[PDB]
Amino acid sequence: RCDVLVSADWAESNLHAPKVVFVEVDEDTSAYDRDHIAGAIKLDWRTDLQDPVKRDFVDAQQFSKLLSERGIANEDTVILYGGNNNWFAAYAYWYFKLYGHEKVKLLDGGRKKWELDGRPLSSDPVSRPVTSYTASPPDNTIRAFRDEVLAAINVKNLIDVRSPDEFSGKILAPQRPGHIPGAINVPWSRAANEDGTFKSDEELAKLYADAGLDNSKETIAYCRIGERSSHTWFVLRELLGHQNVKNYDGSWTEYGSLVGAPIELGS
Repeated sequence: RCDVLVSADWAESNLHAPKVVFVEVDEDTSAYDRDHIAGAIKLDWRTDLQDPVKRDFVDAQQFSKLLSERGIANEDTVILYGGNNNWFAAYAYWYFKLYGHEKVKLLDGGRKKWELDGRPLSSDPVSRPVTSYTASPPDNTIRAFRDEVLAAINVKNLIDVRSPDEFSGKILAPQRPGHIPGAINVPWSRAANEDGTFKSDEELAKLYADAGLDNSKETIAYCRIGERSSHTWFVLRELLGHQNVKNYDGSWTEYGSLVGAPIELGS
């Protein structure tokens, strides 16, 4: 598990280790601007990682430019962590894998566990000398687009990670309500302990088996905009080792607005 996940003790021991860089990823940088893990830098999920105009996230060259400017190199081990339940740090992890970054890990429990453990935080500014990062083209075996999602109904597992009432169609969002036909509902938070850390392999395999994950089928996870489904994608692909898992980043805001798209109601 050390290949994709590191503990808070490991992280605290390796703050200033050679070729290791901590990256805080949240909705805003406002939490990071307050305080952060010593020497960590920041990526703004909204203004750094999304296209400013199109509904997408940055492409290869924009991702390369961003990392180059933040002083991240190809051969760095990247350690991702965040508040809001590590949701955005898992999303960035997914972006890092998409663009072919090999050494990257989630900090287990993210900011929540760091602060529960009472670990030190730095109020100091951080600058890293700019590097030359070069991303690989996207590995779309880990991403799903609308057309393949439509084609995956009754072919692949579809893990809806929204609230039980969004799934059944009782509530639209916080466009059409309901869920993708044949989807199973596993709210993202079932995969997580109170301290923010991921549950064990035993706990997770049972969670998804009970819910009806079919091991004869490949898998797609979805949310509203793919944020909490990143976190589920991480559990399924990186923790449990399922070899064929995609994040449908379009998710319900796209799917629920598609004309003519099949929708199913009820739990």
